[PDB]
Amino acid sequence: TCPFYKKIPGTGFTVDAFQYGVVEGCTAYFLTHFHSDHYAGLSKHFTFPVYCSEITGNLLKNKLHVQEQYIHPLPLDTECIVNGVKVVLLDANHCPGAVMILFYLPNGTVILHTGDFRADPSMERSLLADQKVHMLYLDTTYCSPEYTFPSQQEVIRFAINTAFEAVTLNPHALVVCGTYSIGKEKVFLAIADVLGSKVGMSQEKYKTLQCLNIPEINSLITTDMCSSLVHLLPMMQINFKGLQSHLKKCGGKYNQILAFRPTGWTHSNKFTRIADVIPQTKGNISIYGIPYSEHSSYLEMKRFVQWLKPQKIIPTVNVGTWKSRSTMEKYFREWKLEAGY
Ligand code: NI
Repeated sequence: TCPFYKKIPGTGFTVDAFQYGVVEGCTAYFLTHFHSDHYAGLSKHFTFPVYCSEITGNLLKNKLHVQEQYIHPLPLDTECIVNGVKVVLLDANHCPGAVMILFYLPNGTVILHTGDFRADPSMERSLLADQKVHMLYLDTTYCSPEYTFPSQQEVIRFAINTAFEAVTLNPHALVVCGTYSIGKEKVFLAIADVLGSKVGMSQEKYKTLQCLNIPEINSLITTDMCSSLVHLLPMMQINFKGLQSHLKKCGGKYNQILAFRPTGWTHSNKFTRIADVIPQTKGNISIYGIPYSEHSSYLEMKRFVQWLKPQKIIPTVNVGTWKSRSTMEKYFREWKLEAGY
């Protein structure tokens, strides 16, 4: 049964609620983004209207085979009427095609559902600037002050400079980047661009990337592994055993691996600056864990909320334990007392 924080009151709508069977009273199912914890339950046998971005709808049709007649893609930043209710989709600054959803209820209440997001000051000049929001359904993934990480731009600077130095020292070094979902494509695209290479990958991953409307993508990626010196592998293979096995398959073209694991936060964040990050090394293999986040840091989240000044907050992440719930509720009250709303 569907939990309350996935239901939009005063509508027939649910958000990211596909694993509960037929939800009683639901006339339209919204999907914020194409990550498995959110789409869990969708398939070619789904027969209710799904509302989403264009990029998400490309993924639903090509990867999950949802039939076209049930996919309802909406343009961003545009007022649309769904089953008698005005909605807007906004860029979530998460993975490709990820949105926040503004619902203008028939009684005058305005609700923002962030989906998954990485809050940014640029959101203060979107269509959110124009009216009051009563209720916020918030991605609380990193809602605690220990969760610090650098900007995406600092992290990409570190990756490009590290890869360019290693390969210029040793033109027979291969770069490998780990992946297990969409998101974080800048990591492997920025490294391949500094090296003058395409990114090489499996047919299944190439298919996924071809759904993402990235400009000039045919110029940047390939299934021809032999022609590429930046390879994408599943995240599970980014370890000394998996990388040794891969290097064997490359037929003596390469004699060293430099590998990247874009994690979110790890506790090595609490002590060390990005500048000071070092790899784990074994022989001719080195592995870097880089803190590339597609979720808000604590400070980014707190700024967004203190700007928006909602009347009520409903967390959508970390909701399963009483300790987590109590921690989050204490920060929400602090924020509100400090800002005065
Ligand atoms: Ni996500």
